[PDB]
Amino acid sequence: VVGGTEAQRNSWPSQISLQYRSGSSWAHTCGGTLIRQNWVMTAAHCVDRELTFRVVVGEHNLNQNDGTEQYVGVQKIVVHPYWNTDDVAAGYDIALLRLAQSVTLNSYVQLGVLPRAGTILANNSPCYITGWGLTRTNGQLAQTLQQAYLPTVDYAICSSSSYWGSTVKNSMVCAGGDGVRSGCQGDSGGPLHCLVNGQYAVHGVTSFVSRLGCNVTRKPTVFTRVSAYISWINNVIASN
Ligand SMILES: [Ca+2]
Repeated sequence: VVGGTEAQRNSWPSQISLQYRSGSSWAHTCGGTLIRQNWVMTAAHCVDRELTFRVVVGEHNLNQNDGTEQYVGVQKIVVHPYWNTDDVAAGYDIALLRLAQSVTLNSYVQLGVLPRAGTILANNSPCYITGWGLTRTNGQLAQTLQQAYLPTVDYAICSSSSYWGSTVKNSMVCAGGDGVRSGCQGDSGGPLHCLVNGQYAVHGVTSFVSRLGCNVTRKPTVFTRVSAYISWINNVIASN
């Protein structure tokens, strides 16, 4: 997250860190959202590589003992069947991870609430992106979980020529684009939390930013629209 602030440790208890094994250690690669005690929602592109993955819930600082973490292996990966890694613009950037164990819920570890199917946010709706992604274009991962206020940019504006044009689909949510705040590499897969009727829900799964840079004016961060995938999510969980 470029232009973020450090999240309070109990603000976003559904955020997870998706990590891969690298040598004798683990490296953060993506975010995700805990949606069942044994299921995480993330981006398909986060699991393109044939890596050993684990999830950390209750994570705040990637580099220090928080005293709240639960570390759990990924047991099964279900990528959306229409995902194509060389066509992120097509959409379908979503995957579910079944965890090896069911995590224990507490103020640091909660299920993310998803929107009702079909819900589309009005332009300029209030949301926060969260994650440990780079803090500057071509920078480094955050140590502490970051949040940034990224209002939505509706489909009509986001798909206009000076924004994303044809690259954005109605199955996506755009947010931000102010040239200051954005997602960045390592935020992928994590939530866009939007406040509606007094409650935050996870309306987005972070999918992509401009190839030119993270915080580029009129290139809002682009998310998979969770509310387009409610049936898909429910079907996967019911069949697994
Ligand atoms: Ca930690």
